This record gives sequence, structure tokens and C-alpha cells, in this order.
Amino acid sequence: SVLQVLHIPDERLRKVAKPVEEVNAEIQRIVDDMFETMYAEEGIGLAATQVDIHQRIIVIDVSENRDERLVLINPELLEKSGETGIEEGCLSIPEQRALVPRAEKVKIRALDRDGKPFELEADGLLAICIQHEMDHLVGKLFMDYLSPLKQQRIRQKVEKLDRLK
Ligand SMILES: [Co+2]
Repeated sequence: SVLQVLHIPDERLRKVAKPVEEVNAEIQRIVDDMFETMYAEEGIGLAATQVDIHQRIIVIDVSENRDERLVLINPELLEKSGETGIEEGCLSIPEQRALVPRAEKVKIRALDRDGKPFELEADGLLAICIQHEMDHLVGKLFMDYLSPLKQQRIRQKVEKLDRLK
């Protein structure tokens, strides 16, 4: 099922997700509905906070063929290095993009859809996406790295887009 994605300035986007206690059938259904939502909204990542599920669950697919499902449940950053940035967008900040500073490379550990622990070293786009999604789980949005003026402008633009419906 396609779930509703929250848009700024919704305060639910600022909530800190709790760790998933056990990866059971219910959590698998949430992961599957998150992928269906992410692909329906044409995105490359989605954090459960964005669909009002306040648990540490992230789905990502940065592949060209849209057939490489990455699940991060209870992710933890182990190492990072370098700096980079691209003009990021966000399904919760429709049609707005901005360059934000990110680590170039990261190493994380997390649980997959079967509840199995794994480690992943990422660079390039994947590293940026993992950082963006992990920020959503602690109530942080990419606009938070921008100047207060730019945050104001981005919020005003999104409210206008939504008003027009
Ligand atoms: Co986002």
C-alpha cells in the first residue's frame, strides 16, 4: 500500500524514532509499504518518520534499474570520511533542492528485512542518501544545514505548493 508522506512544516517530521524491537511480520509489512511508497513518489530513499511511523526503518534504492532494495533497520554509523555535497531533494520538501555538506564515505551496520545484521561501506550517491535518511530518523531535515533565511523561503514555497493542491 502507498502511504501518505508528510510535508514540512509538520512537527511529526521532527520526532526521534525509537529502535525497532524485533524484525517480525509487521515490520516486514512496513518495509514493503515503504518501498511501494518510495517508488510511487519517484524517490530513492524513505525513512519511516516521513510516513508517520516513528521507528528506525529506512528503505533505499539508488540503482539505475530500480531493482536493488536496501533496508536499514536500526542503523548505526561506524566510520565516515571526507566531505562532499550535491543538491539534495526530499519527498517531505517537495520540489525544493539545495546543496548540503555530507561525508563522502560512510560505513554503517544495520539489520536487513530478515532481521540479519550486516555492514555496508558506501561512497558517492549511496553514502549521501544513507546520511539523509539517517538524519530523518532523528528529526533532522536537509534544510537544517541551510541559513535561517533559506529555511524560511523553502518552507514558504512548500506551503504555497500544497495550498494550490
Ligand atoms: Co528526505
